[PDB]
Formats: sequence, C-alpha cells, structure tokens
Amino acid sequence: VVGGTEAQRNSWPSQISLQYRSGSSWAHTCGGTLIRQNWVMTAAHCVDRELTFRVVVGEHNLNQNNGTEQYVGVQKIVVHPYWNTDDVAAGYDIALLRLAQSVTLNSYVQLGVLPRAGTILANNSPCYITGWGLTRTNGQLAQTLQQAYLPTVDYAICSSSSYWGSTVKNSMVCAGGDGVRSGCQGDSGGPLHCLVNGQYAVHGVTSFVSRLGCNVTRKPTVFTRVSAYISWINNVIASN
Ligand SMILES: *C(=O)[C@@H](CC)[C@@H](CNS(=O)(=O)c1ccc(C)cc1)C(=O)O
Ligand SMILES: [Ca+2]
Repeated sequence: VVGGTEAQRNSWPSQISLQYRSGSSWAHTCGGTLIRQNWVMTAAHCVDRELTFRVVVGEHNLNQNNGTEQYVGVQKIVVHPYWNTDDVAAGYDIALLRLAQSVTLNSYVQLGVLPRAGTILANNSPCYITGWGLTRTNGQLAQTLQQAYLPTVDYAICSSSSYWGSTVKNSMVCAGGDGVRSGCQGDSGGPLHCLVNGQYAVHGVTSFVSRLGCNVTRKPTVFTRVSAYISWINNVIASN
C-alpha cells in the first residue's frame, strides 16, 4: 500500500497473509480475506505459480512475533475456471483456498462480511485497501499491515479513455487514482473494505495496478468485484 498508515491490529480481522515456502522460511506474496473458518478468498493470479502456500491469520507485523498469529496450510486451490494468466484485464481474478485446518475466531481473526450479490457502489464511495504490499512503486513490502482510503471510481469513469479504458470491466471495482495512495505489489488478493449501511464489507479482491506504477493519477487500483461472484463462491464452498 502506497501512502498508507499503519492499521490498528484489530481493525481488519479478516485480512490474511498468503505466503510461500522459500528455503527454510516463508515469504509473504499476497493478501486474502478469511470467508469461512476453513476458506480464504484471494486473487487467482496469486496462486498461478506452483509454490507451497500457507495462510497466516491474526497477523500484523510480518517480521515480528505478534502473539496472535495462527498458521495453516492450503489443502485445496480452486481458481475461477475462466481465469487466464495471459489476460488479467479479462477479469475472473479470484480463487478460493480451502485450509487444512479450521482457524479459531477471536478479535484478530474474523470472517469477512461480503456484499449481497449484484451490489454496485455509487461513485466516490468510502473504502479502505489493506495489505503488506510495497509501500512505494519499486519499493519493499511493509512490515506492519497498512491501510489507505481509496474512494471508488465507478465503471463509467473508470472505463473512460483517460482512466483505464476498455481494460476495466463491469466485473471489477476501481478505487483511488489520486497519485498518492494505492495498492501495490504484494497487496493483490487482499480486501477492499467499503462502508455500506454502517458496516464495512469486502467489495473487492485486489487485482492490478498500472504497469507505469502503483500510485498513478487516473489509474486507480483495480479489484475483482466480489458481488459479481457470490453464486460462484457459494457453489465452490458447497461442493468442496
Ligand atoms: C497485486 O499485488 C498487483 C498489484 C496490486 C500486482 C499483481 N500481483 S503480484 O505483485 O502479486 C505478482 C506480480 C508478478 C508475479 C509473477 C506474481 C504476482 C500487479 O502488478 O498488478
Ligand atoms: Ca507477526
């Protein structure tokens, strides 16, 4: 997250860290949202490589023991069947991870509330991106979880020629684009939390930023629109 602030450690209890095995240790690669005690929602592009993955829930600082973490292996990976690694702009950048063990819920570990199917936010709706992604374009991951206020940019504006044009689809949510705050590499997969009727709900799964950089004016961070995939998510959890 570029231009973020450090989140309080119990603000976003559904945020998870998706990590891969690297030698004798583990490395953060993406975020995710805990949606059941044994299921995580993340981006399909985060699980494209043939790596060994684990999920960390109750995480705040990646480089320090917080005394709240729970570590669980990924038992099954279900990518949307229409995802294509050669075309992130086509959409379908979503995947569900079945955890080997069910995690225990507490003030640091909670299920993410998902919007009702079909819900579209009005332009400029209040949202926060959260993650441990780079803190600057071509920078380094954050140690502590970060958050940034990214108001939505509706489809009409976001798919206009000066923004993302035809690259953005109506199955996506755009947010931000101010040139200062944005998602960045390593935030992908994680949540876009938006305040609706008093309650924050996870409306987006971080998917991409401009190839020019993370915080680029008129290139808002782009997310998979969760509310387009409610039936798909329910169908996967029910058949697995
Ligand atoms: C996600 O973080 C996204 C920017 C918000 C990235 C794409 N995903 S990533 O950094 O996790 C990634 C990059 C390259 C590879 C080979 C794998 C994963 C983006 O650049 O849009
Ligand atoms: Ca930690």
